Amino acid sequence: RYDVFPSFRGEDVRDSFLSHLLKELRGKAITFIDDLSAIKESRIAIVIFSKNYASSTWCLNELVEIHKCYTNLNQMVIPIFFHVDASEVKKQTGEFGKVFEETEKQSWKQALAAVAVMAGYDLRKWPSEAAMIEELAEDVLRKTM
Amino acid sequence: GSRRYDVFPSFRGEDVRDSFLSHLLKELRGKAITFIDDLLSAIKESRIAIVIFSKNYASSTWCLNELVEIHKCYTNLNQMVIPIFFHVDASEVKKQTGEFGKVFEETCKAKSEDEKQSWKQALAAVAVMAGYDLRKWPSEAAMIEELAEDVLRKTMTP
Repeated sequence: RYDVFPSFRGEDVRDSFLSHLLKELRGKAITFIDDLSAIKESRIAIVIFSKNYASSTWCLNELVEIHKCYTNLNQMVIPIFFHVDASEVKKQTGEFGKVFEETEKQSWKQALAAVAVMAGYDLRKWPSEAAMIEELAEDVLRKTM
Repeated sequence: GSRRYDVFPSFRGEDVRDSFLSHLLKELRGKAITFIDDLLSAIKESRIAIVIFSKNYASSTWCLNELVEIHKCYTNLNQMVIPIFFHVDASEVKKQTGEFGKVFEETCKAKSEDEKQSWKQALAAVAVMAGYDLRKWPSEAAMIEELAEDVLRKTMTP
């Protein structure tokens, strides 16, 4: 059905980083969902790890479902690391750890560890949000044909 | 036909060999990542180029010719290039401005305008690629660890 499923905490990214990503995707004719069982129906899951991704249960459970569609459906998963250390996502250490379960639990740690290591986009390695989002759209678009 | 080296380090010794480069190479060794010991013919023989931009990278035509060649292999042989910005800022390398631009400009005075255009194109193309700016990492150690894991994954590419 869909080209992309986005998993993100709205408070961190919806009005800003996400709007730019979705605009670039749209302009490349990438398909997604305009606001949980839709994940199955999506070829690519773009996961936006932000500072408060670890505070939402809907986020984490969305991620577990994304992880299941990786292992069972060969859903491709692209993690974005948005002002968030990727090692802290993988190891639930530091700031991101603290937020993690101030908030089952082991299925979560398994998803975070699994997706954190995949080929992704670390804003800290990129000159700008605009350029990173550009590369991400071309990677999704050639990942979709 | 397999490539002889995982990594080709392109760097300015005077800046980095005794310090930052020795730590990065130890980390690479520790993950069984191969690299040449020190020349442009080796470059095409490497899966990954790590370009360490430092203050005096700009002052060495051997580095800049290395960079032109890395660029050629990036577009022609699908070579992966990782830039590192070691106490230079990326846009100064990308645009040849400020400190870095000044050293670069001093270097070009006795050189082909043509060569110079090559150097500018390589600098601009590599400087915008995703990479490791030390300003954006907690420490050299932390950055080198992330870079080495990155390089290791990239050796899983077919």
